[PDB]
Amino acid sequence: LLAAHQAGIHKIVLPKDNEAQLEELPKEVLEGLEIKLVEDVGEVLEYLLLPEP
Amino acid sequence: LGIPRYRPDKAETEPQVGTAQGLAWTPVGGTLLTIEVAAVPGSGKLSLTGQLGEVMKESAQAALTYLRAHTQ
Repeated sequence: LLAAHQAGIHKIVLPKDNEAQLEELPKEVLEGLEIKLVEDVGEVLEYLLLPEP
Repeated sequence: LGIPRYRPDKAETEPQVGTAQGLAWTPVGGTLLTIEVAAVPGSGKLSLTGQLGEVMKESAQAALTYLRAHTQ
């Protein structure tokens, strides 16, 4: 999250197996993110190959 | 402590389609060599991964032979 936060990236993709690991994060690191909580590679490719047609 | 980084005494793993939870003895301690296998389509072949010896290869081949002895 830090490496996506310093590089000016906003919407990050993390595995939902880290959702319980997400609440570890403080309320300042999660300032300005929108994690597309995913568990299947198919959904990452659905929400990232979005300009498919 | 932190969150429970490992699940409780394993009864909540919810059996998956392909992976077989096989045990073995790595030199750094115990583990389960979950032999996660890919039932890919195609035209018939067999490969491996992990950069291991062929012993895994003939073990898999003999396994496949026993399956083909019990196809239907």
